[PDB]
Amino acid sequence: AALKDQLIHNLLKEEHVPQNKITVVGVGAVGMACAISILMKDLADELALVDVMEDKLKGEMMDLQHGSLFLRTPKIVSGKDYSVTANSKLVIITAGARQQEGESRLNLVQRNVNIFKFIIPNVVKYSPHCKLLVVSNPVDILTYVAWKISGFPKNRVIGSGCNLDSARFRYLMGERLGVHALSCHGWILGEHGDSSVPVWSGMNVAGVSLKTLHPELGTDADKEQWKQVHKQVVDSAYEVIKLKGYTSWAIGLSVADLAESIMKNLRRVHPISTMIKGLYGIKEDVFLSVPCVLGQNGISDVVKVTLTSEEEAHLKKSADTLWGIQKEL
Amino acid sequence: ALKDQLIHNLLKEEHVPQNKITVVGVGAVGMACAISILMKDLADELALVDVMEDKLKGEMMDLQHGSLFLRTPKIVSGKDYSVTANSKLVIITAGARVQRNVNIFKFIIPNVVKYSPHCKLLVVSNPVDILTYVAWKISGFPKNRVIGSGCNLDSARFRYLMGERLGVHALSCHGWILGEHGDSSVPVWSGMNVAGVSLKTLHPELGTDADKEQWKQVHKQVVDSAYEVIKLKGYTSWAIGLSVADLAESIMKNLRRVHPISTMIKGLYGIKEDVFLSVPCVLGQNGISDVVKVTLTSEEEAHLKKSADTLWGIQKELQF
Amino acid sequence: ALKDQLIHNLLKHVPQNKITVVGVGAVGMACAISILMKDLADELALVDVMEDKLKGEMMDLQHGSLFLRTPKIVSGKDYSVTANSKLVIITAGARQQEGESRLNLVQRNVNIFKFIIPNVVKYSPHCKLLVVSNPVDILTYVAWKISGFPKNRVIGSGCNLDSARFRYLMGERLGVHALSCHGWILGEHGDSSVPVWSGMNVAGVSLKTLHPELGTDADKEQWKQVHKQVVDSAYEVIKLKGYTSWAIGLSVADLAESIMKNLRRVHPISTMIKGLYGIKEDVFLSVPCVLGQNGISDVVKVTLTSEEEAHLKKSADTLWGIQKEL
Amino acid sequence: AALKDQLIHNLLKVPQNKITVVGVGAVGMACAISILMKDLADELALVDVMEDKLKGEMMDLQHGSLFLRTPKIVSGKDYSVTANSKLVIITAGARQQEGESRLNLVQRNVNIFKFIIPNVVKYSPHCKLLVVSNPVDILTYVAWKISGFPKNRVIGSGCNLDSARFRYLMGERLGVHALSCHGWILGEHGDSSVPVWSGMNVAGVSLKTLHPELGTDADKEQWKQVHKQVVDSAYEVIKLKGYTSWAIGLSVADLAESIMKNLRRVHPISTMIKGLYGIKEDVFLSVPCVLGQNGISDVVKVTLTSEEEAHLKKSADTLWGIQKELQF
Ligand SMILES: NC(=O)C1=CN([C@@H]2O[C@H](COP(=O)(O)OP(=O)(O)OC[C@H]3O[C@@H](n4cnc5c(N)ncnc54)[C@H](O)[C@@H]3O)[C@@H](O)[C@H]2O)CC=C1
Ligand SMILES: NC(=O)C1=CN([C@@H]2O[C@H](COP(=O)(O)OP(=O)(O)OC[C@H]3O[C@@H](n4cnc5c(N)ncnc54)[C@H](O)[C@@H]3O)[C@@H](O)[C@H]2O)CC=C1
Ligand SMILES: NC(=O)C1=CN([C@@H]2O[C@H](COP(=O)(O)OP(=O)(O)OC[C@H]3O[C@@H](n4cnc5c(N)ncnc54)[C@H](O)[C@@H]3O)[C@@H](O)[C@H]2O)CC=C1
Ligand SMILES: NC(=O)C1=CN([C@@H]2O[C@H](COP(=O)(O)OP(=O)(O)OC[C@H]3O[C@@H](n4cnc5c(N)ncnc54)[C@H](O)[C@@H]3O)[C@@H](O)[C@H]2O)CC=C1
Repeated sequence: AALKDQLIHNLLKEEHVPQNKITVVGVGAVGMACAISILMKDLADELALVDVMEDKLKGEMMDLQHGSLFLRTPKIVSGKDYSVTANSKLVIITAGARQQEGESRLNLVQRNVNIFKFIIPNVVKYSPHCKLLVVSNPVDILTYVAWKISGFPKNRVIGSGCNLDSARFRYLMGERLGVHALSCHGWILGEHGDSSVPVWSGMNVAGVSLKTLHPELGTDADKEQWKQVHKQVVDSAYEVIKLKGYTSWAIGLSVADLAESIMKNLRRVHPISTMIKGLYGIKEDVFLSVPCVLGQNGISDVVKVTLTSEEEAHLKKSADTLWGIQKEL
Repeated sequence: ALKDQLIHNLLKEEHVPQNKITVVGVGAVGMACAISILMKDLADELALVDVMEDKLKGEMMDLQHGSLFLRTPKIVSGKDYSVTANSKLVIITAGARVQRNVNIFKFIIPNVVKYSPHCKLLVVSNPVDILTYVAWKISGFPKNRVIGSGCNLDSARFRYLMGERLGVHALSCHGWILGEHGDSSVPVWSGMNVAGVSLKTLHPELGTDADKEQWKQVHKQVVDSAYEVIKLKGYTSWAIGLSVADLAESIMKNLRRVHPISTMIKGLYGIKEDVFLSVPCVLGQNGISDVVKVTLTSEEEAHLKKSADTLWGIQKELQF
Repeated sequence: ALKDQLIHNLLKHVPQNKITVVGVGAVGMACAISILMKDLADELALVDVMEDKLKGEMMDLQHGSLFLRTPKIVSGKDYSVTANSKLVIITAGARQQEGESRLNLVQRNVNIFKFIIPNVVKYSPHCKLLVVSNPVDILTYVAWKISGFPKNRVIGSGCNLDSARFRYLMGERLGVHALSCHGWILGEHGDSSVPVWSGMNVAGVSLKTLHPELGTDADKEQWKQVHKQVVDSAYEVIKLKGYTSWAIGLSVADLAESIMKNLRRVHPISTMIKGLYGIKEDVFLSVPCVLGQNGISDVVKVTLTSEEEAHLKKSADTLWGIQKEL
Repeated sequence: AALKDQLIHNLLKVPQNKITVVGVGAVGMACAISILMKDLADELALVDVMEDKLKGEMMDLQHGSLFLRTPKIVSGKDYSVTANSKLVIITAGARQQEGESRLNLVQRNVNIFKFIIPNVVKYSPHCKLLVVSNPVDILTYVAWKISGFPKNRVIGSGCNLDSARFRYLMGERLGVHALSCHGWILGEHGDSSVPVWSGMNVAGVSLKTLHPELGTDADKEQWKQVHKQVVDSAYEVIKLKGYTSWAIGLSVADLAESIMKNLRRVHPISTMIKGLYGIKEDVFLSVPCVLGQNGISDVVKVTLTSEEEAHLKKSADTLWGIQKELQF
């Protein structure tokens, strides 16, 4: 008989019920950066990949499968049909058009809204209890779209948002100050995009307020021009796009950070995109980034940041920008 | 200045990296190696080198933007190999995708060796066995410090495929692909086992044409795998990145694990020429310190001699 | 109230990857710290009868929360804290005095299991039960009979540790890491364990092929003394520090990892072997088992020499002799 | 030939990331297991005066080698096993109160450090020295004076665990993970430590701005009792289980990670603070310190109230007072 039966006595007929399954929609540059970061952080016991082109999809799956010896995720699967995503805890959406050199994320909206009308109903059919983590751009507006299409409560529809902007800001802050980004605390809120809002009043190392030490922090009168650090954050993706054509590694690591807080129910605070109506002075159904408590139920809580009136005004302008696109959909 | 208002410096520090790694070539393979090494915390400094200077700065910046999520505090890049100085390990992934990559290595290797005279050289560029030889000749390093990624990946693929057929994890499926990376590689059917159970003793037709289960086709699938993935997505990157990081881990942590990697094998296995082939090698902080002597069948042994002769035939035609 | 000034609550907790440890002694806490540092659980629950020591171990772990990724640690003498565990690890009971056989602990620990196990089942009726308490093979059988669980879900830590010890000693003799030295110790976790000399190999190279007298009394290199060292290891360490903890901690966390991540790795662990290897009784002992999210789904059929086979049926005989009395 | 030579052809005839733990008690072995499970070392050495216990602990760890990525674990009462360590962690000594000030009791652990520290220096002269034994601020000073090391290479664990406990307690009250709560306990380890109310925050939101009574007796939420609770937590755990081990071991492994990976994270740890914060004596107090491969290279200058400043100055004076009476 077969070698497998010569070698192995089967004791147990098992139907596969996945316990810690994550799906990545889209095996482009971002989706595969998300995939490898999730795999190398041991967050899922099953990873499912979905996309619309079957060759690319099978190719990426096999390339990951070939490294199984080096991973601790035993089941990696893929298909064009969303049945392969069934019963995911977390579904990460990365499908969509990306920026050309110099193009605004907001110029992607018509193309990717239409894509979400195809994707989101399919996701929700097969993982009705999942958390949705939207990465595709413009991420704030597409989290809104995923919310309206899915019918999920707002705690379960999350945009990757400014987790990455805040990481970029902290890295640049640490380079100037000579400490690790981990030890530099500062928050970028609002749109993941040109209208993001640096919260100068909250920046600190070891609880020492930087704006107290350096009162011109964040103003145009500042001899050190710390405002150009936030400008570098705004410009960073256009700079990397100009240089290598796209961005991938940093967002993949940022998404895997968020995925860890969800899958392990850490209730860590992250600046991510959520439905902010009734807070921070905002009256419309806009999604933008504020500090959110993130765990196994998604966003359970929002932190109420004490913005200066000018920081509050920048945040309102960010909301108004997003609502100006949102109202046309 | 905010820095001085906030921080009182108590010590003048010279940057002397203690666990530095360099990756040469930031293509699909090099960046897969880079992200794997970063996510395994194997270096305190990562250096990147390429000739495409825009691509190089963009890749470096993209990794840097993820520092908050990593525990590698310094990531640097440049076309000038001064950025690679004092690396413990230098990984070569540059090149087309033989004579084209020899000509490249003629510029790369002397630059690497100038700035990190004591490093281990890990060659991934293809054809990996021939270019490890080239790197060895050009560097002047002793053979323990020149390593080809070789059949480490081939063996991982083999173990994945064996596991999917047997219903167990690749980790629990043991099997060795030796010799040349790619077409002429050698599946050592006699060593294949789960839990120390010899699959060839259990299933005597293992590895033969008369095998009703066609296990020989699993080797063909390993041989063919890079071509099938290239046909489907255009190149391979993730599996090789992870296997290079596995090697890097054994080197950086002095683990003395056994891997099937490409080493200068003259004087062993009946081989009489200066060729690099994969055999099981003990890998640690001095590179390859010891070679395991596998008991090969008479024509497993003949097949491995054929690879030697094949590789030697190409090496004789090299200009450098 | 500061919390409400700081935090707008949006949303009114079922743990998804919970692990319980019963017995927060030397072994239990080694298992706990090892599982915590491997990020295998989203909730860890601890149970003991000594309520003060229980609360103190819990608090000491909790104080390290900043450095961990397991956000909830709970404890109590009441087993309600353990509800909805995927995995429950039994490390409670009497341990060996210097020179004492593990089999001598059986009467005391059967008694203890009679209260423990029904309370575990009560709160986590679908968990996998990983028994560590000694004698581990007989107590896995006991846990199975008391719990009513199917055999796939009652696991004894068994010879995972013996084989790890064996591979460390082999690697030290061969100059390579334990990971690259392969070798299986089967049967009783104790004096009657069985080294499978025919499977010991590096890179698929059988040592017995180079050295057919390996492991036998005719071996000038005395490789049989390596197995003796494995047999004696627990006794030597008890004599030296009074107990063993760290290695079994790590071995249990290895097993936990295969279970919690559904790895289907093969481990030498204690299972109901009736009708394999020629055995006709309800004995538990270690053979190579495929370990995943449903526990033990498959057993590898190892081909033993006649002597290895005889030694395993003697190990089997030595057990059961005790089981039948209970 | 021998089996090994039949199997393996030797082709080729100094550890790079070695760590030593001195004292294999409750604290020392928690440090060891945490450091092993974080893959920070290529070699781990253990030293104690109890030779049986030492061999037993070493063997127990070795038996777990298969499950680790640290390939060499060594032990001995002779310090030759510690040679070439990057980091040496001192956990040896009598168990004593965090703030212990009584001279007879202090001097007992000073005497132990007189035997340990020169032997540590003998074999790892370039190491960083990490002192955990109590009283930690005084014994870090003693280790510095006996070792002859520059101050950047002598580190007291100080208030590093205190601040982690404080962040745990903050998170339990606020419903977030300790990682997302920020707060700093500084100064002299023990009853005299200084909770810096001004820096406590979540997401950069100052709790003291939202709750101006934070840290006063009139505060109806009694946040000042959270500091008392930190200061008393070790004693409460001792009362319950007889000693403490797991949290300190984790916090020491976190420091070691910063050192071994050259991370330059900021930790509240005890450093030779003369010349800063108005302090004029050779004392060790916890301040936010940048910790990397060369130890403590930089300190954050925290803006303190006049009273917080006075507290630190008085800690300096009383530590210096004790130190003057020590014999070594
Ligand atoms: N911080 C953030 O939120 C960032 C989000 N990014 C966005 O991520 C998305 C994907 O970027 P990349 O992966 O680099 O792009 P890519 O070109 O590499 O891949 C596009 C992906 O969308 C998938 N897709 C599915 N359906 C369609 C469709 N009808 N048309 C086009 N594509 C489809 C496509 O098959 C492919 O998987 C873009 O919207 C980017 O703007 C880019 C980087 C970071
Ligand atoms: N198992 C193995 O050994 C494998 C080896 N592989 C080989 O890896 C190599 C690279 O593959 P890819 O990454 O996909 O190719 P790629 O085209 O993505 O990247 C090649 C990189 O080399 C760079 N390069 C070229 N010349 C120089 C130079 N003189 N100095 C520095 N950099 C230079 C080039 O700019 C480019 O960024 C090829 O030889 C592949 O065949 C492919 C995958 C597996
Ligand atoms: N490889 C293996 O299988 C290993 C098995 N070991 C066994 O592990 C068990 C415990 O060893 P140690 O931790 O060192 O002993 P320990 O004395 O340190 O702890 C035992 C713990 O069990 C607790 N306990 C006793 N009765 C109950 C009860 N009814 N309910 C809950 N808890 C209870 C007891 O209070 C104590 O905290 C012994 O049976 C050992 O023989 C020791 C090491 C290896
Ligand atoms: N938060 C902190 O900073 C903590 C510091 N702690 C202190 O850490 C120290 C040790 O505590 P425990 O581990 O619980 O005590 P322990 O009694 O369990 O271990 C102390 C060890 O030091 C060893 N020892 C004594 N003298 C020497 C010597 N000359 N050379 C080598 N070894 C020696 C002793 O043999 C013993 O193995 C005490 O000073 C404690 O008060 C306790 C816990 C936390």
